[PDB]
Amino acid sequence: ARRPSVIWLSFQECTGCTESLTRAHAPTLEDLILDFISLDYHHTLQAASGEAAEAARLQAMDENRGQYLVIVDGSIPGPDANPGFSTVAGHSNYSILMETVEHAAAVIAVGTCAAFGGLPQARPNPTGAMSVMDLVRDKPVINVPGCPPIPMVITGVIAHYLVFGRLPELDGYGRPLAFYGQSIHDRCYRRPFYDKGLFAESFDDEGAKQGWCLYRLGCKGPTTYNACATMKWNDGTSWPVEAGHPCLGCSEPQFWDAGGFYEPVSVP
Amino acid sequence: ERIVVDPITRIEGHLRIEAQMDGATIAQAYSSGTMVRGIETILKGRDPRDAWAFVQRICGVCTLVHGIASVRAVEDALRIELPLNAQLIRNLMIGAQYIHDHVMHFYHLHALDWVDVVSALSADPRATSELAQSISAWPKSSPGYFADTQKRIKTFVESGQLGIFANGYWGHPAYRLPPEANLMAVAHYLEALAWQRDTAKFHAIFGGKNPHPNFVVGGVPSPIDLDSDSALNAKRLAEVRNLIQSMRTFVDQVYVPDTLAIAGFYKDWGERGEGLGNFLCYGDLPTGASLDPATFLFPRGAILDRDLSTIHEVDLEATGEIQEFVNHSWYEYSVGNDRGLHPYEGQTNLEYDRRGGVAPPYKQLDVSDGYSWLKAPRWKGRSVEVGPLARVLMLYATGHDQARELVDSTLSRLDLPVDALYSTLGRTAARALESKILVDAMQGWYDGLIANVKSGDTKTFNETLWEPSSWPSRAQGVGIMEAPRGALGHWIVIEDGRIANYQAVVPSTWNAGPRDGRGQAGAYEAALQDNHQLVDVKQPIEILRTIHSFDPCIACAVH
Ligand code: SF4
Ligand code: SF4
Ligand code: F3S
Ligand SMILES: [Cl-]
Ligand SMILES: [Mg+2]
Repeated sequence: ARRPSVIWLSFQECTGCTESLTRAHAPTLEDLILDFISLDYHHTLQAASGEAAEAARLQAMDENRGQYLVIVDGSIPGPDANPGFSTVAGHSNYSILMETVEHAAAVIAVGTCAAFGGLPQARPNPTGAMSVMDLVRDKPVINVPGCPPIPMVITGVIAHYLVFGRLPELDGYGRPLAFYGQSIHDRCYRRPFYDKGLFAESFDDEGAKQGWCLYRLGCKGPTTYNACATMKWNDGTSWPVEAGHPCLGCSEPQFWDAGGFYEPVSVP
Repeated sequence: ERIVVDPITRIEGHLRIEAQMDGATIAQAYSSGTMVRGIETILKGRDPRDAWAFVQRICGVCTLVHGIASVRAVEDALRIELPLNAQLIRNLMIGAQYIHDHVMHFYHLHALDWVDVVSALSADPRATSELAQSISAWPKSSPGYFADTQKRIKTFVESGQLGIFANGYWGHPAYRLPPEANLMAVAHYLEALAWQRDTAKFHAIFGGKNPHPNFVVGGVPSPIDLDSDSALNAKRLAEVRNLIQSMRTFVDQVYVPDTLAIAGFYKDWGERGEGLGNFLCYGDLPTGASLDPATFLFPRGAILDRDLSTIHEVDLEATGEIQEFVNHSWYEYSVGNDRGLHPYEGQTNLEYDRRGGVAPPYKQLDVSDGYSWLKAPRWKGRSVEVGPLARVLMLYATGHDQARELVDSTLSRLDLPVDALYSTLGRTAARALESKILVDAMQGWYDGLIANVKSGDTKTFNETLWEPSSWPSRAQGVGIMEAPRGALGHWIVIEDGRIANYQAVVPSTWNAGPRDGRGQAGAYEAALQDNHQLVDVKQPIEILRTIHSFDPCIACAVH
């Protein structure tokens, strides 16, 4: 102990959230790992496999009791679902979650699956998937949703916690205000076009080419909270609506089940 | 009883290997995927235009490839032809995904099997610079740079918080590189992380974000208008050009020469780790607008029994040809658990308990019935291998000039015969060689995009069948793709505007999938059964080298 310990649990994930983390330009994952944290367990990157890998997670939990951070990627089949739907080293994800968070300082649920249930939880939920906050109640939990979240939102939250020595201020769903405090639609560069009644009617008509609003093609920006419209993606390169596709709503609970992606809602 | 490695790390997703040992020799191996989501079941009833966004989230390491297979499946079902610019843009995004994904597989997932990080701390920084410089023109090679890299790793290791290096297999006799080569590879590992996050900007330009860019059925969502503030224009196209150049440089100067220099110390790995002899490609990457297999950069076909003189034809729709079996998988088929289903008739009914799944906490699988969440795909009853080795063999067999030159000059440098391709080494080498082929092709598709736009065609989306009311009330189609891990297909059946069935068969499904009703092993299992010995069952680096050479992805394999 001396760099704070971080344990990364990967459950029913697609590994998008870890890839996103490796995209972040500041602080980079390598600077974090060498200089700022001690990333003590992470399946994607671990030299050791099998019991040597499991022993590293357990020794981290032993030596940093009360102090380590847990980051969880993916939904977890709940304790009423078959323990065999998702296991590591012969234990269920649910068992590993509860045992690893028991002595954490805090838990970050990264990605909409961990935060809210996400894809494995979309109808009809064949594996009884659940979110971290539903399963873990006696711990501070920070939700950092998105599918995946923006890379510099992930490291932004981590840098906040490490540099300023506290949890970010959260909205009612446990999401950091700095990144999730404003809707896409209240920041979107097509918004004044929306308000003038200028809309694209396909992906490459005059309105699409000119950056008219994507509302008629299904955009869920009006009810979606994320930093894409201001911070943008991949070191400020672009974001989904700037590249010509409607926002899918991918940082909102149950966004997979909001009717079709290409259908407008019934009002605002 | 069996030796167990669970988790396999440095892959994507959740993989357990069990091995029945005979002395130091692997006698039987078993490959088990230990997480399922049932995305196929999630899709039923939904809009086919939305499918791509769901199945892209099968996997964020091979991000893009299920989006592409999905919109192609819909386009196949509905017979939508793409505009040329859409097809070029898709090729460019596919090439960018291969290059990103292979380079990170090699450094960040595979290389710690071959590279001893503790040994790098002993290297002389000057000798490390001489070696780097004797193999490559890559600029970043100064002795002070190697000494500064070594010092950062030395401070880390000496802090006593070894992080992802803790309990590693450092000093195992399977590690053979000199300290200098280890330090060089570690420096390149770190350069590859900076390079990859820059490369990812390419998908963000066309697709809005990476991971998980956007797609649409019928074209690409990003329009082209040179006179617009909100479309692809000369400014955005100039950024794309620079990204292709940094891709080319990193492949030519860092990834390929490192793969070749490291291979020279592991030539005996050219004699193990390929136990099937059969390879399958659907092919991909057309020169023009139409998805016509005659124009593919990667050809469609199958090789049987290591015979490169006959390419067997592949039919994606023949119900006796591609089938998935569940004789040793945790699934129930209404036709009987011994039957194979073609994916138009696929079924995904999860059944752990009744198929012999063992209740956690457990120490051993029961391998007499279901032992995996992977289905077992077979091609006309055969176990096959897909992925870079299958592609490079197909290219070689069909007379692709550049592939032939690269394969010949590689084997010649290593002094190895053609049959060393059929191995853990050859697979790892194939991955690097096909990266070189793809990175050279990128310039041709980019130039063809610019020329097409310059001549006045700025179309990017065929709207004609966008509305469900324009579709037949029954349609079915297959979307094929050569994903970085191998042949990928999505079979869709559409009824009355809705998904009636959707079945994915994914490259790591083929390779990692378990035994079938004849006891015929899958690629990983037959690979471990081919000429492997473990020095130490607690540090099974020999298993990892071969398993990692397939670049496993279990979120893809199981979905
Ligand atoms: S939120 Fe999306 S990107 Fe992250 S694990 Fe869930 S599916 Fe993957
Ligand atoms: S509907 Fe979408 S595209 Fe239109 S202004 Fe709102 S967020 Fe932007
Ligand atoms: S789909 Fe997701 S990435 Fe941003 S623009 Fe919409 S919240
Ligand atoms: Cl970013
Ligand atoms: Mg499937």
